[PDB]
Amino acid sequence: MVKQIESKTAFQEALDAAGDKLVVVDFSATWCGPCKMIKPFFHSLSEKYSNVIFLEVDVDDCQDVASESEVKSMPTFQFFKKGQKVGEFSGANKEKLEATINELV
Repeated sequence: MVKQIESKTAFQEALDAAGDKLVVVDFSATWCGPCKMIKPFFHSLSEKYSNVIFLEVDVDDCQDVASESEVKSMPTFQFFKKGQKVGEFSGANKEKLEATINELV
C-alpha cells in the first residue's frame, strides 16, 4: 500500500509513525509521463516490501512540501529513516529504485 500525502502535516506525521522503517517518497507531477509509467511498479514495491513505507506526493498538490524538499527532476525518490533523509535520486529507473531500497532497508 502506497500512502497518498495531501499536506505537510500528513507528510511529517507519516515520517513520525514510520518508527524505524525505511520510508520511500515518490514526488511526481501529472504532466510527467515516466512518472505515470513507473507508478504501477511503485505500487508493486509497496505490496512486495510490506516492511517499508511508500508515500506519493504530487508536487502541484503539495507545493510547500515540494519546495521544502528541494525537488528538481520528476520523478524524485527520497528515502528516510527516523525522520532523516538517507537517500535521493531522480528519474523513473525501476532497477535503481529497488536496488536503493534493498541498500537502505
